[PDB]
Amino acid sequence: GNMSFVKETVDKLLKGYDIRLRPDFGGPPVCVGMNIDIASIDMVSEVNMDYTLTMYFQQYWRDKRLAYSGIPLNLTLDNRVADQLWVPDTYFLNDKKSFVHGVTVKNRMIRLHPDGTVLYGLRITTTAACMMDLRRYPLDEQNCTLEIESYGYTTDDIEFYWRGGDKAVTGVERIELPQFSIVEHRLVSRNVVFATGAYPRLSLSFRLKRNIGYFILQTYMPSILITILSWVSFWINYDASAARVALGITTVLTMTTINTHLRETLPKIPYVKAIDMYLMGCFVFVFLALLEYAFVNYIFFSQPARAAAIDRWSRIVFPFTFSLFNLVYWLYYV
Amino acid sequence: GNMSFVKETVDKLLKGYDIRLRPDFGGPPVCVGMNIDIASIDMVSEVNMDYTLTMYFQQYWRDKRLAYSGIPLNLTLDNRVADQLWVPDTYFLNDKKSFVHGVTVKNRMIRLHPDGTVLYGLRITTTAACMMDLRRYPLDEQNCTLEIESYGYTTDDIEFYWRGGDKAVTGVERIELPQFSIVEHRLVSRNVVFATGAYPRLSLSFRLKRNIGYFILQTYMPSILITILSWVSFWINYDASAARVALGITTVLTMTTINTHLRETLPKIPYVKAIDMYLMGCFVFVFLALLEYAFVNYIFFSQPARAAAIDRWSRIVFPFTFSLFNLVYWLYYV
Amino acid sequence: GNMSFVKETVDKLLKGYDIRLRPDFGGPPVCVGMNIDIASIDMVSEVNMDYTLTMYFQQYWRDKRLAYSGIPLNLTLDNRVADQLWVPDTYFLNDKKSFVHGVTVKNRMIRLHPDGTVLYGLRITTTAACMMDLRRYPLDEQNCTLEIESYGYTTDDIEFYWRGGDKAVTGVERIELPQFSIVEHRLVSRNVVFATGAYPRLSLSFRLKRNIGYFILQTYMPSILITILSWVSFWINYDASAARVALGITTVLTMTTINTHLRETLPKIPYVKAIDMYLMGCFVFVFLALLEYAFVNYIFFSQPARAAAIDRWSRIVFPFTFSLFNLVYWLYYV
Amino acid sequence: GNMSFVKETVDKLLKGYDIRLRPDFGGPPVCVGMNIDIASIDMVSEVNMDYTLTMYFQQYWRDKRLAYSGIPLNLTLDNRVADQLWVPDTYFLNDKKSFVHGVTVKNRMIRLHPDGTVLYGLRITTTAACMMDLRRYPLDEQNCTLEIESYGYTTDDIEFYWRGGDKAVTGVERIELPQFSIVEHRLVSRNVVFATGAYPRLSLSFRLKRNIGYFILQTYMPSILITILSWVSFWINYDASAARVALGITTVLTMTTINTHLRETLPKIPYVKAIDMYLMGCFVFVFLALLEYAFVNYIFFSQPARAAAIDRWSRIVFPFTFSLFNLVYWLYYV
Amino acid sequence: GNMSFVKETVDKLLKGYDIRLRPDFGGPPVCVGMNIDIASIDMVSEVNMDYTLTMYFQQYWRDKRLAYSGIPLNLTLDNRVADQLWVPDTYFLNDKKSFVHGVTVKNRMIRLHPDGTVLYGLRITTTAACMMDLRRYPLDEQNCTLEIESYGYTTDDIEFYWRGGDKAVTGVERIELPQFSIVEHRLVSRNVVFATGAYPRLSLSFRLKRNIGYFILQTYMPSILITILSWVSFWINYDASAARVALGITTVLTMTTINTHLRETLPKIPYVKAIDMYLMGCFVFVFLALLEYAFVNYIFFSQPARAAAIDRWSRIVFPFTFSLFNLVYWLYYV
Ligand SMILES: *[C@@H]1O[C@H](CO)[C@@H](O[C@@H]2O[C@H](CO)[C@@H](O[C@@H]3O[C@H](CO[C@H]4O[C@H](CO)[C@@H](O)[C@H](O)[C@@H]4O)[C@@H](O)[C@H](O[C@H]4O[C@H](CO)[C@@H](O)[C@H](O)[C@@H]4O)[C@@H]3O)[C@H](O)[C@H]2NC(C)=O)[C@H](O)[C@H]1NC(C)=O
Ligand SMILES: *[C@@H]1O[C@H](CO)[C@@H](O[C@@H]2O[C@H](CO)[C@@H](O[C@@H]3O[C@H](CO[C@H]4O[C@H](CO)[C@@H](O)[C@H](O)[C@@H]4O)[C@@H](O)[C@H](O[C@H]4O[C@H](CO)[C@@H](O)[C@H](O)[C@@H]4O)[C@@H]3O)[C@H](O)[C@H]2NC(C)=O)[C@H](O)[C@H]1NC(C)=O
Ligand SMILES: *[C@@H]1O[C@H](CO)[C@@H](O[C@@H]2O[C@H](CO)[C@@H](O[C@@H]3O[C@H](CO[C@H]4O[C@H](CO)[C@@H](O)[C@H](O)[C@@H]4O)[C@@H](O)[C@H](O[C@H]4O[C@H](CO)[C@@H](O)[C@H](O)[C@@H]4O)[C@@H]3O)[C@H](O)[C@H]2NC(C)=O)[C@H](O)[C@H]1NC(C)=O
Ligand SMILES: *[C@@H]1O[C@H](CO)[C@@H](O[C@@H]2O[C@H](CO)[C@@H](O[C@@H]3O[C@H](CO[C@H]4O[C@H](CO)[C@@H](O)[C@H](O)[C@@H]4O)[C@@H](O)[C@H](O[C@H]4O[C@H](CO)[C@@H](O)[C@H](O)[C@@H]4O)[C@@H]3O)[C@H](O)[C@H]2NC(C)=O)[C@H](O)[C@H]1NC(C)=O
Ligand SMILES: *[C@@H]1O[C@H](CO)[C@@H](O[C@@H]2O[C@H](CO)[C@@H](O[C@@H]3O[C@H](CO[C@H]4O[C@H](CO)[C@@H](O)[C@H](O)[C@@H]4O)[C@@H](O)[C@H](O[C@H]4O[C@H](CO)[C@@H](O)[C@H](O)[C@@H]4O)[C@@H]3O)[C@H](O)[C@H]2NC(C)=O)[C@H](O)[C@H]1NC(C)=O
Ligand SMILES: *[C@@H]1O[C@H](CO)[C@@H](O)[C@H](O)[C@H]1NC(C)=O
Ligand SMILES: *[C@@H]1O[C@H](CO)[C@@H](O)[C@H](O)[C@H]1NC(C)=O
Ligand SMILES: *[C@@H]1O[C@H](CO)[C@@H](O)[C@H](O)[C@H]1NC(C)=O
Ligand SMILES: *[C@@H]1O[C@H](CO)[C@@H](O)[C@H](O)[C@H]1NC(C)=O
Ligand SMILES: NCCc1c[nH]cn1
Ligand SMILES: [Cl-]
Ligand SMILES: [Cl-]
Ligand SMILES: [Cl-]
Ligand SMILES: [Cl-]
Ligand SMILES: [Cl-]
Repeated sequence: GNMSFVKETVDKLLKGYDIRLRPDFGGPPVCVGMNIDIASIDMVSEVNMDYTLTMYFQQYWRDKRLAYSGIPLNLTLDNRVADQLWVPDTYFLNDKKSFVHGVTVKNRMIRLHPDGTVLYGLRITTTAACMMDLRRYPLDEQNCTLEIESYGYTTDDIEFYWRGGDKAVTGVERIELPQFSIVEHRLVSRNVVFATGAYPRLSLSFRLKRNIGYFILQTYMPSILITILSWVSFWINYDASAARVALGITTVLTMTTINTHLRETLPKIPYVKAIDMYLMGCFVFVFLALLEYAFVNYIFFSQPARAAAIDRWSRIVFPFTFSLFNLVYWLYYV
Repeated sequence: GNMSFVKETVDKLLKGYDIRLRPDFGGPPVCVGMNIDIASIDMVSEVNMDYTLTMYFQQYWRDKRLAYSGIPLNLTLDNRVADQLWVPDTYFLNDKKSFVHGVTVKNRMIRLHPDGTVLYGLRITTTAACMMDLRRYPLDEQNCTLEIESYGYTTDDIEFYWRGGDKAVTGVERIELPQFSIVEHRLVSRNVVFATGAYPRLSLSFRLKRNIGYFILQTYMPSILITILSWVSFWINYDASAARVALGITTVLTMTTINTHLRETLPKIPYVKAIDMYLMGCFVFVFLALLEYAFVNYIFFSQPARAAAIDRWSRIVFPFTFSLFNLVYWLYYV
Repeated sequence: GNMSFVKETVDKLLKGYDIRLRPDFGGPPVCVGMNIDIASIDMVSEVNMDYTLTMYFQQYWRDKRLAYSGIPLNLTLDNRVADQLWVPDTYFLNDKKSFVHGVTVKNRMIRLHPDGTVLYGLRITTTAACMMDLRRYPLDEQNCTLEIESYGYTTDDIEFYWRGGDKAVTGVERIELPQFSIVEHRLVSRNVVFATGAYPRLSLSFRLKRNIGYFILQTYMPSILITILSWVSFWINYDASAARVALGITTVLTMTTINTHLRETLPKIPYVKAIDMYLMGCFVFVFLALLEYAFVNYIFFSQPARAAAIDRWSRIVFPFTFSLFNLVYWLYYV
Repeated sequence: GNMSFVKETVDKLLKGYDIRLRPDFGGPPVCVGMNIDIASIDMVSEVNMDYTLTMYFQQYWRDKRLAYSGIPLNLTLDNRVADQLWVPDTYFLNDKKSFVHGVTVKNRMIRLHPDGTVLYGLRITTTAACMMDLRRYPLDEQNCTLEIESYGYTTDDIEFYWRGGDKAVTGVERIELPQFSIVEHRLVSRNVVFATGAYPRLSLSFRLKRNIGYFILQTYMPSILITILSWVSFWINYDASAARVALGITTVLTMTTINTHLRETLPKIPYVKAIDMYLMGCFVFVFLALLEYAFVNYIFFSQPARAAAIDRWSRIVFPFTFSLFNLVYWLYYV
Repeated sequence: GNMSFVKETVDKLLKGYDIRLRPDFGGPPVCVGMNIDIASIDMVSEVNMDYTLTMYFQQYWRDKRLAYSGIPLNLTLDNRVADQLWVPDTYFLNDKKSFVHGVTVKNRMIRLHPDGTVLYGLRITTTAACMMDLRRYPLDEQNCTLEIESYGYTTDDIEFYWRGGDKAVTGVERIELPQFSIVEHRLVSRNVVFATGAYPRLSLSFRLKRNIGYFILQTYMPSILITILSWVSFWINYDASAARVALGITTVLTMTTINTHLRETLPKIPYVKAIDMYLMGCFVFVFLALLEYAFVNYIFFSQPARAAAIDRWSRIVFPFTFSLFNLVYWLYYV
């Protein structure tokens, strides 16, 4: 109630305070318990091999230099006072661009407790790198991790743990990814040894499964229908050479245009993927259909009966071979 | 009139002032009344699932430490003095990137009143996230919200309300969205409970209806005309096999090119939409027209009368089936 | 000549100076005269509905607290001293992103005069929003404004005027817009009333006329030539069904490809424009040509004379109808 | 050797130093000699009409307030001391975005000399605007300038010169532009008069010649080959109406696709260029070939001899007319 | 254990400390040993001719002014104390945009040792320029270097060396480039002479070999198959003029579309590359096939036997010539 007394207490707490020294400097390591409240996952980029994540990152520790008596209340201070206190050098190992929101003020919270306990909250949007294995794209399953580490202090000076256990990270169920579904999330705590010593490490891992309905409707069905249209030329009478030539070469042209526009629309992934293999298979099928028609046209004059036999064998074989190819493709990747 | 007296009064106000402590610290919560004057909505991005908004955000509260007597005037101070005063830790829950304009100076206003009242104005451009359900795109209706919350202080330390009631937010009628029309806007005040306690919450919601004229003129009419051109082959005499083959396969090629270029131009939305369903329906219709012509050509030699009957039945059926499909599509999504 | 005396004078000027108080605080409003020297207009974006502008913005006012005697010279001070003086809270009403150049130093100039006059110059690159009516695009004429306002001070505390009258803004004739020509520029001074009072307002308006030669050469001529090629099928003998079918459907395909690629290249404007109407007209013309050929082919067997009559009527009508359409289009939009 | 003595000397130099006053304030202007060591030219953008340049910019001047005695050595100080010294208000007239590199520290160098001489070095990446005349693109030759000026000080307070004469700017020969070759570079020194007085001006001009091999291989050869393929129809027998119709209309389609994709790939330049004229000429040639074939087909029945004469005249004329067009094009632009 | 004693020792160390003076100022140069722990290589851009690299950059030196006694421990201080100490002016010669990560705090580490030794660690993401010779693209091998230099201090004031020898740079084996494989990395130490004297220089060079499987599957195979389809017309009977004309011109159209879409997808490299040469060769082959068919069609009437001989010679020659072209191409670039 008396703001002058509270100001005197805070000034006494900050009088002689050395921000350059960690709590219990030269003694036992200071334990920092961390919790994450995930607000959203903005995007998951395959081209950049990363994902954007917005979260409330809260750190919990104890500094006996900040213990105060006579006030039976928790002191929620202005965020600017965080510039006058020691804070852990927590950073994200795999991030590429991170920032703290600063509207209207810096998205930062400092709460002090009578026993010297400090709660330090930040709102962070971080773009964390995620190496994605896109061999099975778009039927792939990815695993993206956020790594939390101390930068300068070793395990002799600081220790990390998930405050609250498996419930340390919340808001995962509220994540709305249009293209992915979060199968599972895991929390890991360990120590990692580098040339400068052992450092604490926390890990938050998500497992994402990609949705396939959009790719099925927009990437596979046109190719299947173009392959069927390529088959259509088999039932066309072989006397109409111009009609069958036009049909085959125009199916080839449609397949080429579809492949090029899909490659333009699909993420710029410079290695072989499942959808690329399927498109190549469809292109090879239409190419073989055109070659078969060419052979039939060439051998028609010498022996029309053999040409008709080849035509009917193509009618009975091409759908069967394509069905076998599709069965192999959809059993290998599923 | 006497600037020395005003300077003395301001120095006395700021002498002993503790920015780390909220007004009435340890007592009743400080009530903050907020008003928004929307200048513009820059863009609404479906790919990024967000919208950019520029506004004048004004906060109104009372700090008895700033009460001054002897000056029967309101003191409009330089914005820099805002760095020497306590301000609410107001932030936007769903924003992704926000900034305060700083040309020529920081777009900030501090006005003091004799009773200790503080008016604090900012000009903020914020990119607020908006989860959009694009199943009915481009006939969709969206609801985008701006959430305002206190970051560190709970409801025991601060309370939010819309100053002016339903007239707290102005400038909505002046918003000029080229692709959307603002059907309605709503103001909500409530409290939200998290693990750290209850926090005040204000919500400003807009309901947007997308315009359809551009999509009708540029996305549906070409598909309808290509479907009609596919129908055209039915009246063409079946003796000209090459002509009908070329017409059908070229209609298929035009449909594929139109679909690919629309997908390139349309926002990168990785799930099924209404326009995708319409394009797939048109593609299926032209595919079925080509298949019907192939069947007629195959059965023409064995029984020309049956081929002619199938041709005339196609003439009478394909427009009817397409009309039924269009009626179902335009009654389901409207 | 004596730098020690000048330093003493400047220190005396800045001794007891209160930056939180405007000149003549509590008295008459301080008049600020503004001049703009436009260096360039970087770009004019229709998609973003804005324009980038680089300028030298100079403010002129009087502060009696800075009046000095004994030095018969104007004091051009280091720009950093601007952080120790009161400056107007001038901002741009319609800007979206503005910055002051800072290489090698902050592009800022402070000049003091013996009578207390202050000249304050900045080099500002501002992206000002401009709502563009693109119904007549690319034959449109736009009007883009830059609005200058005081943020916190009302008309009782500050007044704005164009220093130099109509010659306040210079460098307009030197602006080199590749796609636009500046027809006129205007200067407006007024007062605008908001809920917090009346504020001064300056307005600098440009009228831009878009160049049409690029669009005429690259957007209209291909469509006209494709329409003529569609007409070409009328003179082709109707016995060659395959040739006319191929010509018509390939003209349709070329028109579709041209329209799609123009839409990709043209700015992403989500409403109807003049060029879209012209492209739709050309597409409708080629569609009607193909339909007419189909009708002629259908009725050729029953009555060849009527088919020939329809063919010659098409020959005499289609160019005439297209000429009427072009005349209406080029008289409506010009 | 004695760091305490050096620290005492530096403190004495900075004791009573007024950064707000230029050297020899109120007397003769301070002469600043400038040298540039160009590290690279990152890019030259026609769409943005600018070029990115990284350089070491060194300024040389004399400040008698910094003269020190007793130390027969040059004092290379930490860059942070530059914040405690007067520096020229040097800026780039035509730049759009410039910054000083700040990793690991700010890329800044301060060197003091016993006679008060100051050497001040910065590493600056500046995007300087360059108005490019693209009428002769891609056979164009451009001239891009970097302008250096004092912002606040006139010629009565500061003077600029190129330290070292024509050898002031180095590293030009090491510039590796993939698309341009630096024909020449020039240094200019002058004074420019504005409403606020006369200001010193330095200018560094580069003359760039664009390479043509990529455009010759990828932009002209396909058009020439498509024109030859259009000519091919002349030797095809006129009895095959379908074959010649298909060849002509497909050459037109290929030309349209090539033009559209080149326009997409080429920089977004909204006015007529040489390559656009060449593409239009090729398109007109194929259009005229198709029209000639149509006329031959129309007049074939009435008088086959005249049709054959027109066909052979086309065979002998079209290559000749195209050769004349190419000769005019390659003599006008070379 | 006693934090007050440690604070007293640190204050004594920083009392009288001059950050403007290097260690051993006026004496022997200070030796700085540098180590790099590469975390990742984000991207390698051919269009921008650069590569993004994230690393832990650690500098090791000795400052006798920071030597402390009585504490038999290494002092890991808060990163902010780095603003109160002298640090080397280390910068990257070829970088374009670099930054130090600042979440949650600035990614910076200061460790002091009793003998005055300072370890200074930063986490830096730098976009270093790399001039790439893309004549053999996509079969090219590149060499990208990171150059480390002192900005202001010469070799008389500072010396650089790789601390740990060839093991100074770690984490190279963990680099996961989707499109490149790191063949080798090298460390170089030398001195470079400029007009201002001799400066130390460290160099970290990577040799990258581009993967070819994606280009083989997606860029060469379609062209080869289209060339084979162009050959297909040779076996087609020459009586069907329309069929062969359509096949040849549609193969030309497919080749043009493939080339244009590859150019759109491929990096914007404005000079000749190997893949461009291969595409031009395939286009020339299909063009020659169409020309040969045209010649056969022209000479068929006068002498069918010669036309058949030319057709069979084309059948036996075109695959052979294409095989020779492919052998030359794949032996020249491999
Ligand atoms: C995405 O991919 C990452 C890997 O790249 C996965 O991360 C791994 O997750 C597993 C758990 O699913 C981790 O395994 C566990 O590690 C714990 C930590 O081990 C360290 O610390 C202990 C001391 O506390 C040391 O002894 C040890 O050497 C390590 O230094 C262990 O404590 C766990 O052991 C417990 O469970 C196992 C069974 O799982 C029992 O057998 C044990 O007795 C004990 O009860 C366990 O081994 C693994 O370390 C993680 N790897 C990395 C690199 O972080 C993500 O899980 C994955 N994403 C998803 C969604 O799965
Ligand atoms: C976009 O979508 C959002 C939701 O995602 C919509 O937001 C909802 O808007 C409605 C109003 O249209 C809100 O409903 C109202 O909430 C008020 C607040 O309730 C809180 O506080 C009270 C105490 O003050 C608590 O008791 C309560 O549990 C909550 O914690 C209520 O006060 C309102 O009740 C009043 O009106 C109703 C009728 O509407 C009466 O029955 C009541 O008696 C009373 O008079 C009301 O319930 C809702 O809370 C909002 N949801 C969220 C999540 O914010 C947007 O409206 C939508 N956009 C548009 C344009 O509609
Ligand atoms: C782009 O579009 C904008 C509008 O969106 C145009 O801006 C308008 O420009 C016109 C001038 O061309 C302005 O009209 C003038 O306004 C002056 C200011 O009026 C205010 O202040 C006075 C007191 O000084 C008040 O009485 C008044 O109510 C306003 O608050 C007037 O002083 C002018 O009047 C003078 O000229 C008129 C004739 O034009 C005479 O009849 C009068 O007697 C008097 O001599 C005049 O009315 C208009 O205000 C501007 N509008 C806005 C919103 O700024 C741009 O011009 C346009 N771009 C281009 C290139 O034209
Ligand atoms: C890209 O384009 C720019 C222009 O947009 C070119 O810049 C011009 O470069 C020429 C030189 O090639 C400049 O001409 C020279 O200007 C000097 C400066 O003149 C100013 O200062 C003097 C006093 O010192 C005043 O008298 C004068 O009025 C100016 O204010 C002159 O000193 C030069 O004169 C000398 O050479 C000429 C012959 O060239 C002799 O006749 C004279 O007697 C004397 O010896 C000369 O006139 C020109 O000023 C530049 N223009 C601008 C706007 O900067 C770039 O050169 C071009 N890029 C390339 C690569 O060429
Ligand atoms: C990418 O491309 C760059 C060049 O652009 C390559 O960098 C070169 O790497 C080679 C090593 O592979 C360097 O050659 C070595 O330079 C050392 C430094 O020389 C300087 O300093 C010495 C004094 O210490 C001076 O005498 C000398 O004049 C230089 O100023 C030498 O010490 C090395 O010599 C040793 O090895 C050679 C054999 O290699 C022996 O003959 C010598 O006796 C001695 O033992 C050696 O010459 C070269 O300097 C680098 N060039 C540049 C510009 O940095 C990268 O290697 C390449 N990338 C990859 C992966 O290879
Ligand atoms: C509030 O605390 C101050 C500082 O200790 C003290 O001087 C003052 O008397 C207190 N107020 C009351 C009402 O006791
Ligand atoms: C310059 O001014 C200072 C301060 O007033 C004074 O002490 C000094 O004597 C003056 N110099 C001369 C030459 O008068
Ligand atoms: C170094 O300079 C300081 C300051 O002048 C002085 O006190 C000290 O004695 C000098 N050192 C020596 C060895 O003379
Ligand atoms: C810790 O160091 C301080 C400062 O030297 C000293 O006053 C204090 O007595 C020390 N503590 C102990 C337990 O000796
Ligand atoms: N122009 C004063 C600030 C403002 C405008 N609208 C609302 N607030
Ligand atoms: Cl932000
Ligand atoms: Cl801004
Ligand atoms: Cl800048
Ligand atoms: Cl940088
Ligand atoms: Cl970062």
